[PDB]
Order: sequence, then C-alpha cells, then structure tokens
Amino acid sequence: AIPTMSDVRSFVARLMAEGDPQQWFPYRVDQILYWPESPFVPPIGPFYAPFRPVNFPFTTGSYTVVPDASRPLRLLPQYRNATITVQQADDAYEDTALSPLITTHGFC
Amino acid sequence: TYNITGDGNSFTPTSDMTSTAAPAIDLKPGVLNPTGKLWRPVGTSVATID
Repeated sequence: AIPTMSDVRSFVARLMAEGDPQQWFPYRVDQILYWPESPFVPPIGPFYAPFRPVNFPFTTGSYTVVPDASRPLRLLPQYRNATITVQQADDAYEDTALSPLITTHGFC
Repeated sequence: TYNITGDGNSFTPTSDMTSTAAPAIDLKPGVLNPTGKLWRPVGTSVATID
C-alpha cells in the first residue's frame, strides 16, 4: 500500500543487478506491446507496439493473493529430461550451500 | 585441332588408361545439404541478435 523503506531498499537492490530485456525502445516514442493484450488506447505521444515484432511467449492471468506462509514448505521434485554431470551437480551444490550449520539433534 | 587423317597416331590401350568419363553423379538427398541458411538480425543494427 504505502511501500516501506525496507521494501523499496530491497527492491532497488534487486534491480541494480544484471540481465537484459528483449523489447528495447527508441527514445522518440513509447512502445506498448504488439501482442494486443495491453489495453492501448490512443495516447498523445506513444505510437503503439514495439516496431519490431520478434518472438517470445506471453499469456493472461491474474495473481493469486497468497499471504506470507509462516511455515517451511515441502517439495515434490518432478523431473525434467535435462541431466547434468555429477561433478557439476556437486560443484553447484558447493557453490550455493548454506551448509555447514549446527544441527539441532532432537531425539533418538 | 588436327587433321585426323595423319601419321604418328598411337593405338595404345592400357590398363592404366581404362576408358572412363563421368557417366552419373551422386545426388543423394542427404548429400545435397551442407548446410546453414543465411539470416539477419531482424534487419536493424547489431542489437537484435535474438
């Protein structure tokens, strides 16, 4: 609703990373999606679309308003046919691991 | 070209020189390819690689 200092600073931090879009724009115009989902009226200065219909997926759908779930979540690892080499697997684990950490034993 | 009706002409058929021409060539589909069709970055400058 009114965005928190916290959230803005988060969002900005995220933004100021890497990776580049597909539909660029000329600075002489606003370019509003050629796939006509967008409700594009006739605006003063924007022409329409990006000038260049390329190729990329799209679709329509609303967002499920789901609250912050104060519980850890389980995952069924349904598999896809792209099968990495053991060493790389391992490696990437090594790369992303939060481990080591001090294990709560619990009870035997 | 030379007058055929002259002297000096050899009639030497040898194993070495076994008649041949090019009777037919390979035209297998598989063989037709090599390869890549030529394309362009939409048509604009070096940006549209995508």
